[PDB]
Amino acid sequence: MAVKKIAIFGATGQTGLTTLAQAVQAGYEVTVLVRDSSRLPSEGPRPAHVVVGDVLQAADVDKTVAGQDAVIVLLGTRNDLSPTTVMSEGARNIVAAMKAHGVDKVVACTSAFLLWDPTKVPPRLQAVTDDHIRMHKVLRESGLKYVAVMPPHIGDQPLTGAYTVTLDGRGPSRVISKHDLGHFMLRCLTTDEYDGHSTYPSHQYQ
Amino acid sequence: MAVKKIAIFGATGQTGLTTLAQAVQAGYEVTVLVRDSSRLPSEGPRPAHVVVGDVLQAADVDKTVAGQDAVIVLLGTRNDLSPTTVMSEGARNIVAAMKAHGVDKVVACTSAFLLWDPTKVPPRLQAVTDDHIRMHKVLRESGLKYVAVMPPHIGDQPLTGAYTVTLDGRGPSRVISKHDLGHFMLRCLTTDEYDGHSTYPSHQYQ
Ligand SMILES: NC(=O)c1ccc[n+]([C@@H]2O[C@H](COP(=O)([O-])OP(=O)(O)OC[C@H]3O[C@@H](n4cnc5c(N)ncnc54)[C@H](OP(=O)(O)O)[C@@H]3O)[C@@H](O)[C@H]2O)c1
Ligand SMILES: NC(=O)c1ccc[n+]([C@@H]2O[C@H](COP(=O)([O-])OP(=O)(O)OC[C@H]3O[C@@H](n4cnc5c(N)ncnc54)[C@H](OP(=O)(O)O)[C@@H]3O)[C@@H](O)[C@H]2O)c1
Ligand SMILES: Cc1c(Nc2ncccc2C(=O)O)cccc1C(F)(F)F
Ligand SMILES: Cc1c(Nc2ncccc2C(=O)O)cccc1C(F)(F)F
Repeated sequence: MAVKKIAIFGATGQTGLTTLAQAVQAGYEVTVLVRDSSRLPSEGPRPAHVVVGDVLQAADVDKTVAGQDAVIVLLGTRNDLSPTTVMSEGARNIVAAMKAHGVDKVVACTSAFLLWDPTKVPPRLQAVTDDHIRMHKVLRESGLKYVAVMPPHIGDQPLTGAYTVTLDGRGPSRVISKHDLGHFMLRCLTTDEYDGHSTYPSHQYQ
Repeated sequence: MAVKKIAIFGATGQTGLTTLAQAVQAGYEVTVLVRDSSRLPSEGPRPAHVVVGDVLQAADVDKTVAGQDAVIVLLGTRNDLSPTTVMSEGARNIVAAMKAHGVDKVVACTSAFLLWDPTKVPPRLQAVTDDHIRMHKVLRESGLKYVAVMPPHIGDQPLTGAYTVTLDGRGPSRVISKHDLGHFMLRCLTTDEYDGHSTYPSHQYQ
């Protein structure tokens, strides 16, 4: 089940950047889909392959997923306060391409709001949560090996590797470092214990 | 006074009103952003400039921050404990305005709960705290000269100017008077020793 080639979607984001950096240092052959190349830092850890394109364009997604061993999805639309379907339409383009190229493993990040009561969502975050739910459906109904990662507040604490993962629930803390989050994303490429589960990562920092 | 023009956000609120009163008394030229339905009281001290608008509108925050030397943030939700992003989104707008207009100094109020063990946050206060956490992260990673003011319970005790300021930890009492809290927000304008630090003002009133 060895995973060497991965595609990262959302590589230029807050979590994406440290996931990409960790993935490149751990030996992964990384393909990233970016809309603008000047957002990848020109120093240190760089991906092996850059596809310049858009996750809503099925051609770009197919070019990105071709010949991978697994996909990591760290898509976000931080700015959208009103109904939005970019992530879920991106998931559809990813699901379809995974199927046409025979890639069976996807690890995708939504949010811990999908595990807590709906009344916990702040009004201005309801649209992205609604599309998070829509993307979770696309991936769950796809048949693929899909690890759902639903993190709480994403912090800037240093990497620890010591976080807890509670399977289909909510655990001790309400924070995961972006570094620890990307670590867990990459850890999910090395096991099947989270396949078809919802994972909540959190850790007590200092 | 090097600092003489300041914007106060949340000047109509419980701490903001006494902070506005002390700032005018101390000779500051104060600009306030007020929501249309909630103007400052009739008999109260008059600021030098009033912008009517909303902290969620980037245009109104830009109008308020332009031409200022420094910014004080005392936004809140009154006694409304509902999930919100008004403080974090507003801080996002304040951060953008300050960078555009060349304002560096922002003194912003979140809460002592960002210094304490997260397991101790009372569940009734977690939603508002989750936004203080979002707001603090916005301001922390802004790169601006940001004083994180993290008070415990806000009381109605007198202005003393004799409170303790604890750096990057919990202090010796669990209360600060709204008047002392506002005194400290203004004290932070006259010194750079707290820039980049978290600050916990507390006092014993007797
Ligand atoms: N902030 C939190 O505390 C928190 C908590 C729980 C869950 N989450 C969720 O976790 C996920 C990742 O979080 P994050 O903050 O790391 O994301 P982020 O910083 O907002 O980055 C979003 C990524 O998705 C890319 N993207 C957006 N639309 C795209 C499109 N049409 N085509 C290609 N790429 C696109 C972005 O590319 P560009 O650089 O071009 O924009 C970027 O790389 C998000 O969905 C977020 O809602 C966040
Ligand atoms: N024991 C405590 O009370 C305590 C302890 C620790 C920390 N804190 C936190 O300290 C901060 C200040 O506390 P406080 O009691 O002085 O505040 P407050 O009385 O709740 O006042 C909130 C201020 O922010 C304004 N505001 C709210 N939404 C706005 C919007 N969209 N646009 C523009 N202005 C808006 C409000 O204006 P309007 O008049 O229009 O409403 C008001 O002036 C709060 O964030 C609070 O959560 C409180
Ligand atoms: C901030 C955020 C979140 N945040 C959370 N999600 C789950 C649990 C806790 C939180 C939190 O913020 O504490 C979720 C989706 C999108 C967004 C963003 F960046 F777009 F605004
Ligand atoms: C009361 C409150 C607090 N309270 C505290 N915060 C920090 C430390 C101690 C306390 C306390 O009151 O014991 C925090 C945020 C918002 C709110 C409010 F007014 F909106 F309800």
